[PDB]
Amino acid sequence: ARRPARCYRYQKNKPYPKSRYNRAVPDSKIRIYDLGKKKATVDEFPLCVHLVSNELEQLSSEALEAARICANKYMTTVSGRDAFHLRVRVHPFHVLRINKQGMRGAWGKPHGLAARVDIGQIIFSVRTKDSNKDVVVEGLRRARYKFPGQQKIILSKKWGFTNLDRPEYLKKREAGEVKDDGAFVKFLSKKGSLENNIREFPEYFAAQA
Amino acid sequence: VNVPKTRKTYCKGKTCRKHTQHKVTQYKAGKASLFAQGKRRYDRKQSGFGGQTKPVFHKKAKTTKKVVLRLECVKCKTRAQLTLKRCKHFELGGEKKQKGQALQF
Amino acid sequence: SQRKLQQDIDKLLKKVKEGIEDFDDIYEKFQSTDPSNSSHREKLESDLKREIKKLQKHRDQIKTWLSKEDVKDKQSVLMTNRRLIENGMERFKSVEKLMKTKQFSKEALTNP
Amino acid sequence: AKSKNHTAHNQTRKAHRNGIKKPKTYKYPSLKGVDPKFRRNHKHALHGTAKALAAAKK
Amino acid sequence: GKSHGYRSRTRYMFQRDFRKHGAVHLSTYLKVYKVGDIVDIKANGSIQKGMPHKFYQGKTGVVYNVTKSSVGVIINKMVGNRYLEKRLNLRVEHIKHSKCRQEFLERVKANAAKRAEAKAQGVAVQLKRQPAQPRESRIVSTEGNVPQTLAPVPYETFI
RNA sequence: GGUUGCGGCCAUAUCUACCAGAAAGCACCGUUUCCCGUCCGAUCAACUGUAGUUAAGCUGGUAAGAGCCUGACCGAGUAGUGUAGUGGGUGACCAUACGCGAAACUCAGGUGCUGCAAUCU
RNA sequence: GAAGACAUUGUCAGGUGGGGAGUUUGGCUGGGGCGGCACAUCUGUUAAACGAUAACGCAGAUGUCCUAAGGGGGGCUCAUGGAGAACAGAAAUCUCCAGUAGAACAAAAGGGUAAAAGCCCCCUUGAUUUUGAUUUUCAGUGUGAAUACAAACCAUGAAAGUGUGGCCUAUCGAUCCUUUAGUCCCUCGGAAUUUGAGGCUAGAGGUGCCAGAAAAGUUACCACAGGGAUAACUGGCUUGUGGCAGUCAAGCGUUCAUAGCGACAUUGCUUUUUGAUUCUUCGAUGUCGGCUCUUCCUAUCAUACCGAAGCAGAAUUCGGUAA
RNA sequence: GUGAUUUCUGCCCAGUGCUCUGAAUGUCAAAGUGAAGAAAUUCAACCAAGCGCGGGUAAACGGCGGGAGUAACUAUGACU
RNA sequence: GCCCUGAAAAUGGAUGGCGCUCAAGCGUGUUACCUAUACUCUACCGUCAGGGUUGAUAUGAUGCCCUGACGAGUAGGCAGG
RNA sequence: GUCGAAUUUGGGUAUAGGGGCGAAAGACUAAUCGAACCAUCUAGUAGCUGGUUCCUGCCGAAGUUUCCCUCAGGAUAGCAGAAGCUCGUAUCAGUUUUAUGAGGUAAAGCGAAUGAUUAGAGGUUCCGGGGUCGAAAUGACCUUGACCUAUUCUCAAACUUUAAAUAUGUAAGAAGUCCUUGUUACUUAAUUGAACGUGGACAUUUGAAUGAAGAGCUUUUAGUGGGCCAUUUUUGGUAAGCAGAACUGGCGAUGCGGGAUGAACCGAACGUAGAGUUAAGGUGCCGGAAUACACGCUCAUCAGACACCACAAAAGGUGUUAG
RNA sequence: CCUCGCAAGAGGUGCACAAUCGACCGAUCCUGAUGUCUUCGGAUGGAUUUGAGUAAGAGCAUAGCUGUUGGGACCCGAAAG
RNA sequence: AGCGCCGUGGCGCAGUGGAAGCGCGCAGGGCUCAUAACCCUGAUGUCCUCGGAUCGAAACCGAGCGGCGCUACCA
Ligand SMILES: C[NH+](C)c1cc(NC(=O)CNC(C)(C)C)c(O)c2c1C[C@H]1C[C@H]3[C@H]([NH+](C)C)C(O)=C(C(N)=O)C(=O)[C@@]3(O)C(O)=C1C2=O
Ligand SMILES: C[NH+](C)c1cc(NC(=O)CNC(C)(C)C)c(O)c2c1C[C@H]1C[C@H]3[C@H]([NH+](C)C)C(O)=C(C(N)=O)C(=O)[C@@]3(O)C(O)=C1C2=O
Ligand SMILES: C[NH+](C)c1cc(NC(=O)CNC(C)(C)C)c(O)c2c1C[C@H]1C[C@H]3[C@H]([NH+](C)C)C(O)=C(C(N)=O)C(=O)[C@@]3(O)C(O)=C1C2=O
Ligand SMILES: C[NH+](C)c1cc(NC(=O)CNC(C)(C)C)c(O)c2c1C[C@H]1C[C@H]3[C@H]([NH+](C)C)C(O)=C(C(N)=O)C(=O)[C@@]3(O)C(O)=C1C2=O
Ligand SMILES: [Mg+2]
Ligand SMILES: [Mg+2]
Ligand SMILES: [Mg+2]
Ligand SMILES: [Mg+2]
Ligand SMILES: [Mg+2]
Ligand SMILES: [Mg+2]
Ligand SMILES: [Mg+2]
Ligand SMILES: [Mg+2]
Ligand SMILES: [Mg+2]
Ligand SMILES: [Mg+2]
Ligand SMILES: [Mg+2]
Ligand SMILES: [Mg+2]
Ligand SMILES: [Mg+2]
Ligand SMILES: [Mg+2]
Ligand SMILES: [Mg+2]
Ligand SMILES: [Mg+2]
Ligand SMILES: [Mg+2]
Ligand SMILES: [Mg+2]
Ligand SMILES: [Mg+2]
Ligand SMILES: [Mg+2]
Ligand SMILES: [Mg+2]
Ligand SMILES: [Mg+2]
Ligand SMILES: [Mg+2]
Ligand SMILES: [Mg+2]
Ligand SMILES: [Mg+2]
Ligand SMILES: [Mg+2]
Ligand SMILES: [Mg+2]
Ligand SMILES: [Mg+2]
Ligand SMILES: [Mg+2]
Ligand SMILES: [Mg+2]
Ligand SMILES: [Mg+2]
Ligand SMILES: [Mg+2]
Ligand SMILES: [Mg+2]
Ligand SMILES: [Mg+2]
Ligand SMILES: [Mg+2]
Ligand SMILES: [Mg+2]
Ligand SMILES: [Mg+2]
Ligand SMILES: [Mg+2]
Ligand SMILES: [Mg+2]
Ligand SMILES: [Mg+2]
Ligand SMILES: [Mg+2]
Ligand SMILES: [Mg+2]
Ligand SMILES: [Mg+2]
Ligand SMILES: [Mg+2]
Ligand SMILES: [Mg+2]
Ligand SMILES: [Mg+2]
Ligand SMILES: [Mg+2]
Ligand SMILES: [Mg+2]
Ligand SMILES: [Mg+2]
Ligand SMILES: [Mg+2]
Ligand SMILES: [Mg+2]
Ligand SMILES: [Mg+2]
Ligand SMILES: [Mg+2]
Ligand SMILES: [Mg+2]
Ligand SMILES: [Mg+2]
Ligand SMILES: [Mg+2]
Ligand SMILES: [Mg+2]
Ligand SMILES: [Mg+2]
Ligand SMILES: [Mg+2]
Ligand SMILES: [Mg+2]
Ligand SMILES: [Mg+2]
Ligand SMILES: [Mg+2]
Ligand SMILES: [Mg+2]
Ligand SMILES: [Zn+2]
Repeated sequence: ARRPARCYRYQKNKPYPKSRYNRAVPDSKIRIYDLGKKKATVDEFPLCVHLVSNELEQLSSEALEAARICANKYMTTVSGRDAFHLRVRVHPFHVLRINKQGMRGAWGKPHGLAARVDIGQIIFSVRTKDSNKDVVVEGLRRARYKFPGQQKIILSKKWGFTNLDRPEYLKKREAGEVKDDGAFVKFLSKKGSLENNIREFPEYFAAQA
Repeated sequence: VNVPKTRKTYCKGKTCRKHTQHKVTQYKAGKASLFAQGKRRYDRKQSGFGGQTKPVFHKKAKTTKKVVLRLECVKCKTRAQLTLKRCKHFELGGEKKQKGQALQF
Repeated sequence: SQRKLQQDIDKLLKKVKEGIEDFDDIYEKFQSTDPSNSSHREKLESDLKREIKKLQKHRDQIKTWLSKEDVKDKQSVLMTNRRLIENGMERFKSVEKLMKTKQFSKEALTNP
Repeated sequence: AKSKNHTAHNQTRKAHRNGIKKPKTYKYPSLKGVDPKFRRNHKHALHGTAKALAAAKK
Repeated sequence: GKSHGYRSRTRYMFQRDFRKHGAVHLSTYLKVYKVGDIVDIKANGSIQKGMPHKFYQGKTGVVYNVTKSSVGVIINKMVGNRYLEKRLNLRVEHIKHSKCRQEFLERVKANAAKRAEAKAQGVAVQLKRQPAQPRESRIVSTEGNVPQTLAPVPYETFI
């Protein structure tokens, strides 16, 4: 057993997901996808760090869980559990097949589950404070070893996971059109109703600081 | 399938070329008489030495026969044939199905 | 082969018919037991139970035949022997229940 | 002894070596499949206009 | 195992358009087709009687026969090394006119007009269409428009 | 221009919440002998236009409304793609040349038009 | 002497009769066999946005069922959710509101359908007759299925209209033979009448290997024509599997990731494993093991020289140049 | 058929054969008999043997169980 | 970017070989040169097409002459020898 | 091994081919035996193997469709040749444009429907399971599950609002347009329309571009009906010089120059010669042609050296160079 | 081909042939006149029907290439019966 | 690996669309000095699990779990 990712590496087949035509597939081994202080705010975590791909390939659900475990262990041993929020941004939806006389009836049974990653696609995202840039970089360097192919750390200059580069987001915050939700934020748009906009963003519609 | 004993269809008779009452029965094949030319030819060919000389059918595949109704128009006493499809069960003038009675299990 | 299949058909057909004959003979001797011979009643129960169990095995074979085996001609006679076996089954069930029922059991005290 | 099942190779080359040229339309296409009602009238009207043209020509 | 039915591989072909289900309208019921006209065949899935085959979907032909509720359309189809003429009996829901044909009629009316005044005053008929001819010499004004200089941008990653 | 009858395109026409509606017209409305239909004159049928009411329907307007529609040099000439190379790269794939070219997104605007006839302060 | 119109014999008829005779013992196929039907068909996908398109490709279905589940007309709106009403509760019946279909339409699947194509009610038999034309499969042959008319006769509706079976896409069958219906027509040939028979027009009885032979095995006693179109050796491509080697480092090692190891992953090499394939060879390449003998490779067991150790010595372990 | 001597050759006739009976109140050819017909012919009844029914036969061909629980340690299972 | 470690197979061995190190290697650019049965021009052979020429003397009108284009070839077809 | 017998043997005699004879091996029956030998039927049949005899010229394929007890074969259509025939009189394009259609792939989307799926937030329980305050209460507090609302992360060959590029249908007129009035048994309430017409009008271009090498038509017949490779799209498989499709081009059927070598790659297709110029590829020598020029990089104690193509990766290196 | 015209072109006639609408003959399905052995005759007029037909004949015979079939069938070749 | 069968009370087994039983065990009473045997009674089930068709099943149709049996041949 345990055929290599070198023979399940490239994207050769069409996406073959779990559906009503394909049942009795084994479960993925990755079950948790967000990690660290996942209830924190983008207020608390300004800097984003992205592990991105350079190859059009397939990532095993095993490679995802192993990279997540090693990265997690490194950041908790160094910087503690609450200093980061790590989210894996690929979900294994590909049922890989195994054949297991001759080539007659060669259509194979389900064997796995894979994340088809494109060039320039986020694999790992870590949001953290400005002082933990080093430790999140070396944790994602450990992640780059359990993951096949070539990957890059890009210092994402978006405030947290969201959008909206840091001066733009600072301007939005000091304008007051940003409301703190659970692990995310809500934005004021100039297209909704006046009454519900009033009752959901009082600070923009007041003379507050 | 259920078919009524009576039916108003077209009549080919010259005295009435319109729709008229027909009584419905089922076509049953004839007696297969001994003096048909094919039967006489078969008897002469099978007589003698040489065994069976014509093929006899063995690889039966279908279970159903198409039903064909002999309609007799009741004024000019004339007959016609109407073919209905492969049905396992066939009744002439059975009880009508009823819309909405209590089922009786 | 279809010839071998139809041979096994005809064999089980004949076995079912002779089983039905001797089951009916045991049934009529049961109904004419003279029920003071309760031991003879119980003996005839056990004998027709054995015969109806043999008919159970034959009927299950008929089930498998009509389900998967491509009988291809004789579904009529297979179904008729199935129906004969099942009416024998219900006769055995009625007789068997009749002597099972205890005279002061709660079912007989509820409804005669 | 398996062999090749189906292929459309070389077929367009054969067809265009002896091309698809035209269905060769004519004036007065065939009246096959046109309505018998008003086909009978077309017969009668052509008879009438031929008779009228001959009578006017004398 | 393998199927070639009358409506095989016609799923999205005979689907209705989004928010265009229901009854088909009285414009396409009240349009009139006369013998010899040019029509486009696009099947309507709601009317199952008189549907064309999937081959004739989106196909332009000449109507040659008109009857109670349908019209007969002549279509040339390529089989083998020759075109064959096919006579389809199609309902007016599946039959639609040809805007190219109507534009040819407005063009021939315009051409007959243009030759009429061209003959009336006696010069410059010039009826036939000409393709897009090369552009001619022009003068552009720098007054109010000084050419602003452009440079290629550096490589900045946005993610 | 409002309204009614018949419509064409079938949301710019729909949906939600309020507000207004002179005149006329629709509408709600009043009644069960007759034709007729229902468990029920509620629907339907018939009769009256009388006893009344714009409360609803309907029409119109409002809403940083939802939806829908139109446009943008907004995204984006991006994704994708036809053709070409003894181009690059171990490969996966990626640039370049001649061409075509989106969708989502964002922003701005709009919220039925119209035909035949009749009628109306 | 016995037997006697019985045996015997002759001709027909029924039975028995592998003792013998003659013949047959499907096809596709990652070799054949076993398995399966991809053999006649239907749906979605493969299929690369006209059409066509393969594999023992994927997910399924067919050999039926229906006098209504066909045809016409009228009325109504479904699944579900919420709020209520004695017994009555999660679910019995009744009422209202919301409800673009989230229901139903015989079945597989895909389309289609809302004053309907659904549900209920009324009336019916057009699921009728005569042959033609057209579409799909396609050779533009047949079969099957379908479309639009024409000439009748009808059904329904106030009518416009609709109706030549099932809302649409599957649900099926030549010659010869038999049989039925019609014409009661033609012929039985020296001339008639009546039975009988043969014809003509339209059906049915069936070939599922579904363009349609009447059909069991075995050969280790075998034969012939051939085949590398096709297997069992080697060789060749590939390396799943086998074997070998890296990288990462959670941990083990008292303490300490890396003395020695090393999980979870991940990258390779090899052709000494077994497969996969079928390119060469079936007018033959002698086919297992052993003996015998030579050479080569290194991925080093020993020996030479070294480095490291949780190497005090001894013993041992890891590694290097080295065949 | 088995294969000197010695010692033995168990159970099964349901199946396949073989063999007995004889009218089962079955099937049953030709010839013959009766009826209808104008006749060819058709329909009846009768209908031998054999199949069928009913016995016997295995030194004829041949065949000759499965699952549970159970004894003062465990195991096993005389036993159920 | 290049180079190096990773990087181990069995006859002796192959950037084709010799050899090459500010290359005769790699990346790029500029010219010059070499060379095909390809292209241009000419001649000749054949085929095809279009055409001219019964006038007297001398011969063949299926003949003579002009113009242009073309020429690969298995299975196979036809033609002239 | 046996050697006094179930012994060995001579001669005579008997048994003959579906027969004999067999202490049984399918043994033997004149070197022949799982059915002898001889002659004839017989030149038996073969969809199978091999061979098939002079030259030159011109043209020049197919390995595909459908059916077949069809899969080593035929028929049929297709490709090809020959004979031509009717005209050279406005015809057609493996092409583009303009105009108008059609499509549901690539992409995209999921705070759009279906299905999958990550994470919190706010709520709702006359109505989930726990505990606490509780006698309980249409009581209260907290915990955990669901249901709703607004968000978030990622997806779909058999999901989709949207939606390309490339391919694809039609039209671009004389068989056309306009005016007037003739026919009809069709149609209309109706000289109303429909179809076909008569007689006039219309042109400079007769209604986009480009090219035509003649255009159209018929008959008959050969061979073929094993294919294979390359780019791109693509299915099964770990992959394959694997199996199976789509479009195009090639090999087969084809030499020549280059890739040292090679059926397919690059260039270019071929009468016999001469001259010139080039393609692809090259110019140290083999080897024709610059040990040319210019800017750099690399020193390898296994350098590297040119597409198909005859391989190398992850991970590293104060080696060096530039950022 | 004819007429006009210098020609361009205008008209007339137009064989073969091609397309189409008709007419006639046979079959099928109708309609059913004068009439009459009162059961025979089938006039006339039709029909999305059908024929391998008519519509101022083209065939017959011979020879040749090619092709088909049957014969040993291009030549050689079985195991068999 | 394929094919086929089986799965129901504590154990061994039946069971067809109107729907759960047999025998032995188990429980209560009786008889007996007592225990068996015998007599009179009673109770006993996620019908292997999950989903679907049906107005409804354990049964019909599908997915898995578990246990058996047959085949795996020519070299
Ligand atoms: C008088 N009976 C007893 C008889 C006797 C003899 N033979 C003798 O006389 C000699 N036998 C003795 C000495 C008495 C033992 C007989 O020989 C006969 C018969 C009877 C017939 C019966 C026939 C009859 N048929 C006409 C239907 C019948 O019932 C059967 C039958 N199916 O059983 C017959 O076979 C029958 O035809 C027949 O064969 C008889 C005799 O031969
Ligand atoms: C015992 N014998 C007397 C006999 C009696 C009867 N009759 C009866 O049993 C009648 N009794 C009843 C009531 C039916 C039970 C019989 O019926 C018979 C027979 C015996 C045979 C005679 C046979 C005989 N054969 C052997 C030559 C004969 O003459 C004929 C014949 N040529 O007709 C037979 O066929 C015979 O075999 C025969 O049928 C007999 C009986 O059946
Ligand atoms: C210009 N000429 C050479 C010509 C050419 C063509 N066709 C072409 O264009 C050539 N076709 C190619 C492009 C080569 C395929 C042509 O098609 C024609 C004609 C000529 C005309 C002459 C017509 C004329 N009238 C009626 C205008 C005439 O005098 C007669 C007559 N009365 O007999 C004709 O014959 C005429 O009608 C005619 O036939 C011509 C053409 O068809
Ligand atoms: C498009 N041009 C090339 C053309 C085409 C066709 N033919 C067709 O299109 C045929 N139609 C089909 C496609 C068959 C349905 C044509 O038939 C014609 C013509 C051209 C005209 C020219 C006319 C012109 N007149 C008006 C003065 C002219 O110059 C002469 C002349 N005097 O020589 C003509 O020949 C002319 O009158 C004419 O006859 C033409 C055509 O017939
Ligand atoms: Mg005989
Ligand atoms: Mg083939
Ligand atoms: Mg196939
Ligand atoms: Mg569409
Ligand atoms: Mg229909
Ligand atoms: Mg035999
Ligand atoms: Mg085979
Ligand atoms: Mg397509
Ligand atoms: Mg219906
Ligand atoms: Mg309705
Ligand atoms: Mg057909
Ligand atoms: Mg009709
Ligand atoms: Mg007959
Ligand atoms: Mg038939
Ligand atoms: Mg067939
Ligand atoms: Mg044999
Ligand atoms: Mg053998
Ligand atoms: Mg063998
Ligand atoms: Mg032997
Ligand atoms: Mg081979
Ligand atoms: Mg092998
Ligand atoms: Mg390996
Ligand atoms: Mg391995
Ligand atoms: Mg091989
Ligand atoms: Mg060999
Ligand atoms: Mg040899
Ligand atoms: Mg040899
Ligand atoms: Mg070494
Ligand atoms: Mg014995
Ligand atoms: Mg026995
Ligand atoms: Mg016996
Ligand atoms: Mg008899
Ligand atoms: Mg007897
Ligand atoms: Mg290296
Ligand atoms: Mg060199
Ligand atoms: Mg250089
Ligand atoms: Mg010439
Ligand atoms: Mg002697
Ligand atoms: Mg011998
Ligand atoms: Mg056949
Ligand atoms: Mg061969
Ligand atoms: Mg002309
Ligand atoms: Mg177009
Ligand atoms: Mg599609
Ligand atoms: Mg996509
Ligand atoms: Mg989109
Ligand atoms: Mg979604
Ligand atoms: Mg002209
Ligand atoms: Mg041919
Ligand atoms: Mg052929
Ligand atoms: Mg060849
Ligand atoms: Mg070449
Ligand atoms: Mg190229
Ligand atoms: Mg030269
Ligand atoms: Mg030189
Ligand atoms: Mg590297
Ligand atoms: Mg470096
Ligand atoms: Mg010969
Ligand atoms: Mg011959
Ligand atoms: Mg011979
Ligand atoms: Mg023979
Ligand atoms: Mg007790
Ligand atoms: Mg006791
Ligand atoms: Zn009648």
